Amino acid sequence: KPFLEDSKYQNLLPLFVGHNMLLVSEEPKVKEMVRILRTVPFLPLLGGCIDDTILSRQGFINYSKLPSLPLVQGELVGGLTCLTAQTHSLLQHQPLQLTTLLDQYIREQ
Amino acid sequence: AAALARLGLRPVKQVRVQFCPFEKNVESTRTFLQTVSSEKVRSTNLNCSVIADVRHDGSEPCVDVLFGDGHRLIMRGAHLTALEMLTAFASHIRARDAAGS
Amino acid sequence: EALAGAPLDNAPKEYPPKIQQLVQDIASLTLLEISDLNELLKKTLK
Amino acid sequence: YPPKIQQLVQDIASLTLLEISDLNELLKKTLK
Amino acid sequence: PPKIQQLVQDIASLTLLEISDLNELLKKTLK
Amino acid sequence: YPPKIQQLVQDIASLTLLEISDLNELLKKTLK
Amino acid sequence: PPKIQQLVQDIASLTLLEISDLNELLKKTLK
Amino acid sequence: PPKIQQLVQDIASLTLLEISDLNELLKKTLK
Repeated sequence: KPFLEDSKYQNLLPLFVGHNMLLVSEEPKVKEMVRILRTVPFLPLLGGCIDDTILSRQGFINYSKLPSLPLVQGELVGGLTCLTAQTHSLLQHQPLQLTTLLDQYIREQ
Repeated sequence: AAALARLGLRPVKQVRVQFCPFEKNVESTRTFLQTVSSEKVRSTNLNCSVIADVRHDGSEPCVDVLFGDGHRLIMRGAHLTALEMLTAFASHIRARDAAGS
Repeated sequence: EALAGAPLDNAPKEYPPKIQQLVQDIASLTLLEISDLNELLKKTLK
Repeated sequence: YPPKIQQLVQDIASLTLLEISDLNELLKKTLK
Repeated sequence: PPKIQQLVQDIASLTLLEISDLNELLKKTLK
Repeated sequence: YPPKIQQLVQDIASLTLLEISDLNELLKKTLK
Repeated sequence: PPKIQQLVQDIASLTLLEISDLNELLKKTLK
Repeated sequence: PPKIQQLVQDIASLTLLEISDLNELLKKTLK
């Protein structure tokens, strides 16, 4: 508690009433930890701090459900093509309509 | 823990512990959870489920106890001590057991 | 110097003010500058 | 290559996984 | 080009509500 | 009807086939 | 080709009521 | 409208060998 008061983790003080234990890893392994903790129904997850961001129990649950960072990095890259294809698709109706008409002409013959 | 283990959890079906760990009035509820979550207390009845619900809604802590007879015991630890809740919890066990048998 | 508290589950979605400044900057820049920015970002992230 | 463009490169990579998701959600909604 | 550059200024200047109206004409009227 | 997109719409109709092809090439190739 | 150039200009200039005639023929008369 | 009626006649009048040239522009020149 004296450590937390003088450090940046001042909002973690209420979480340390009574018996407490710390589950810490060099990298975020929330999804692995949660399923192991779910095996014990009476063990509570009081929250904590991930990457200098204090989160509650639901924050850890949401963090685990969030996809991996490399996939999230590519989502911004993936969205760039959507912006470019948006304007292109506006004028793409005419080529699609013309192709269908030509195909039907052969079928009727 | 020792006193509660002697009585046992035979007439208790499910114990639900709801509290917000970031609040300043949940210390008593957490102390109650520690006593109930003890191995000695839980070993008395393996059919009794102890559930700890952690929420960040700011609501006052509450403890819900469900017995085999269907009666519910609700103790609100916002202004109650751990010892008082344990005594009330023990008294209901000593009474619900007699009614069932 | 002190981390903000965890927002409530029932509270509406809230975004830190630091990100708000970045959002307005992106809209100001032209697509040609962003397209050159996008090319550098894709190689940098790899 | 422009100094202003180079500045945004550092900011985007520096943001954490949780912080990036907040930025990504806002940008898509603002564009639409 | 003197055409694509002016296009970018239009999207940025339009308000969030007016983007939907622009999209509707380009998505429904032109289809 | 903003006072900017109106000019762009009118320009497209006035463009010829050769000028349209060059305009479409920039979007498809230069920006991709 | 001149044939394609004529068609593109006509479609844009057609009114909303006139476009419906073209759409009806393709979806119904040709099917 | 007269513009659409002219387009239908031209397609049927073209021979099969000359049809391939028209279809090539749509699929390759425009794409």
